Amino acid sequence: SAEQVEKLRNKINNAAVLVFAKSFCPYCKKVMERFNNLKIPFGYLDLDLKKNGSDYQKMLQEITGRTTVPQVFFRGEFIGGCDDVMAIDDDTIVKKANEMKYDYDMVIIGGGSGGLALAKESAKSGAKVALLDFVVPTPMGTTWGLGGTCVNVGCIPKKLMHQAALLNHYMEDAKSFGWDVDKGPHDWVKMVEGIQDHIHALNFGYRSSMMNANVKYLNALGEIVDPHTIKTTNKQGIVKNITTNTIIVATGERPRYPPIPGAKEYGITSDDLFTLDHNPGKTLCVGASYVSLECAGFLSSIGCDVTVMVRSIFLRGFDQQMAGLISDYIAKYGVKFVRPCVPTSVRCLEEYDPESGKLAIYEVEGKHEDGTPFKDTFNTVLFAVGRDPCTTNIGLQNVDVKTTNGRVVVDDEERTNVPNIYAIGDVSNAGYQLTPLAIQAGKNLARRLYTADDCRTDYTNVPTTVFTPLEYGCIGLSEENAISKFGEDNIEVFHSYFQPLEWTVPHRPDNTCYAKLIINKQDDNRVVGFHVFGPNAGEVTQGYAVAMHLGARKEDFDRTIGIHPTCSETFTTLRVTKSSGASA
Ligand SMILES: Cc1cc2nc3c(=O)[nH]c(=O)nc-3n(C[C@H](O)[C@H](O)[C@H](O)COP(=O)(O)OP(=O)(O)OC[C@H]3O[C@@H](n4cnc5c(N)ncnc54)[C@H](O)[C@@H]3O)c2cc1C
Ligand SMILES: [Au+]
Repeated sequence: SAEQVEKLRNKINNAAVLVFAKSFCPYCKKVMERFNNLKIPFGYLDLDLKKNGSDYQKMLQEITGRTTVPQVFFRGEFIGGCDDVMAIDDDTIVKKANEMKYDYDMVIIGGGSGGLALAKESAKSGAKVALLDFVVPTPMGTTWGLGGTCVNVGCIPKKLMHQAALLNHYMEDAKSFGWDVDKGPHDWVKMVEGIQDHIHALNFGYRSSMMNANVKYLNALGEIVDPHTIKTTNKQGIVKNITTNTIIVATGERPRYPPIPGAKEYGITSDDLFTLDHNPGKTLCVGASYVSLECAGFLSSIGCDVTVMVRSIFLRGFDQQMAGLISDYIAKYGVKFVRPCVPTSVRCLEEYDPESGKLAIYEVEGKHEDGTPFKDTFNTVLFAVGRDPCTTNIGLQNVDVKTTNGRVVVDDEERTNVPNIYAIGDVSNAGYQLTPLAIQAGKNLARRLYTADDCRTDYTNVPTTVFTPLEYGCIGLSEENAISKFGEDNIEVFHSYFQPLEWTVPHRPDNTCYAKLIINKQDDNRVVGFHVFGPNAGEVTQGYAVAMHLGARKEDFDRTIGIHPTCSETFTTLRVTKSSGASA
């Protein structure tokens, strides 16, 4: 109440056409059917499916002065109950439900994972919405279609290359299983065509979706001029201001290059790798982030001579034991590491020649800490250091939207310091930079803006997985972080090394695959961390995220019967602790 009433007023006004409803109520039917008949796009909320739905009933009477539902609004103007909507003509209602002020209800800057999702979901609940997306090309020249980082230049192409890499070992395994296989060379270009086919079908599918939902896809660069107007600047060079009630920033990030001679003019990044014409050849990856080690990982298994140059430690921010095991493995099966090193120069000794099939060579220099010098020669330098949020150049200075470390600061409804400017997915200072989280952020905001719902998105207990040659999934805290957060005295860690059955016949190292649970003994042996290293870590791990949201404890895993034979059953049977010292 009081504070709550005003929160609902604010949603009603900033919505479009909006019907408060109930399942078992007859009249709400009538109104909605009429709105469908006149192509009037709206967005309902069934108070019956809420359980704080009572508050709403009473809150709405504060606002409108009417007792029952249905209760209709046209962008903040109360239109009335059922008998009120019917007294307005077939022509003049359609007119009334379009009175706008602004060109759009929502303009979305960026058509990535989050933008696209926010966009489709808001149009479903009646908003007139514009989606800006423009891919500023890479220093090298590269560009892609609609869909964002994941679709074009991340998750999708990344996991496909990985699968190509995983098959390499699967074929070596198949001889143990009785198959006579020789297997031949790997043609890089044939892979990249079928990858780039799939990305093109997704480019198309997303463009199609926006079109079928009445989202105006504008292929142009957005920039804020003030809280209700953005400046669009298109492929040609044109300019064109458009107005809007709500602005959503959703511009993602881009690869960071370090500040050294040759970085931009001779290196490449993830943006370029997935669309490369030729074999990358003898390749060097600079950085120990997830992008670097995944890329390194699948290039090596594809045949390439990979070297990874690490500044200090691997996967800063992930559990350092597990990072250890990721690197160790990667290293056992071919990836050469150079550590600690940062590169200092990139210089071009030779040219690439399509006339007539033969790769460029670059001399890279580095300081080997103490330091001896580093100097070696590669065909590809791949910078996989970090990624920078896309917040310079969008006019954030004009509205003074607050930032930190470059990320747009936001509250728990994804809103900035200026109350009609929201930000979602990677640019925000909420959460891990992941696609499903960009998506859900946006799906839920759509429902708050244009159905007046209170559903917020939960940024705790987020699962993640790194697709290294052997995969690492994790939820919750690292061991170090749980330790330092809850105290050494209050955490027990359960662990076990094990072997998938699928590896016993092919004689691949035993006790490499590994599982640990982090336990906060003080809070009823709550699971506060989950870590798995092995094949299909992503699958193994997804389901335990739900159990964690429901507050799983150790006894909750042990009462669960396992599935056999599976890698994931090991979590139902864990006994050895780290404090015991017993071998795992
Ligand atoms: C190599 C790699 C692998 C990854 N793998 C995974 C994975 O396996 N799983 C996972 O969950 N996540 C993964 N991620 C993260 C995931 O890709 C991102 O979390 C997700 O793409 C973010 O979506 P977004 O909508 O916030 O940003 P983006 O998808 O990047 O959306 C931003 C879009 O806006 C455009 N844009 C920027 N500025 C403007 C402007 N001013 N006007 C108009 N348009 C603009 C950009 O060109 C881009 O198309 C990976 C990322 C990388 C780099
Ligand atoms: Au396993």
